[PDB]
Amino acid sequence: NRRDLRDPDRTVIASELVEHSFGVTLDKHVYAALKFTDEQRTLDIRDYTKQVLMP
Amino acid sequence: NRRDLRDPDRTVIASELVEHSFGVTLDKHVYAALKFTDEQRTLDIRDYTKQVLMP
Repeated sequence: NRRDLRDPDRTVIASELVEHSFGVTLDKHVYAALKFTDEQRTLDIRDYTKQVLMP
Repeated sequence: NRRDLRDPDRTVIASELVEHSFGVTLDKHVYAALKFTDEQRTLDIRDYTKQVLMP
C-alpha cells in the first residue's frame, strides 16, 4: 500500500497472505483385452509375441 | 530537678526520656516525555542529542 507523508492518521492497511490450492487425480483405466479359444491358441497363433502381445 | 538541702521530704522527681521521630517519604514522579513521527525522525531531526535530549 501507499500513504501520504506526514499524514495525521497513522493507520496502515494490513496485507494478507492467502495460499491457494487445486487437486490432481487419477481418472481413467486404459486397457487392451483379447480372448482366444483353445482352437485359435493351438492352431491359429504361431508366434504369440508378434501376433498378440506386440499389437 | 532540685530540692532543698536537709529537707525531711526525701522524694525525688524521676525524669523521663522521650525519643521522637519523623518520616521522609518518596512521593512525586518528575518526567519529560516526547514523541516524534517516523517522518520527523527521518527528515526533520538532524542531530538527535542537542535537538532532543539536551532540551
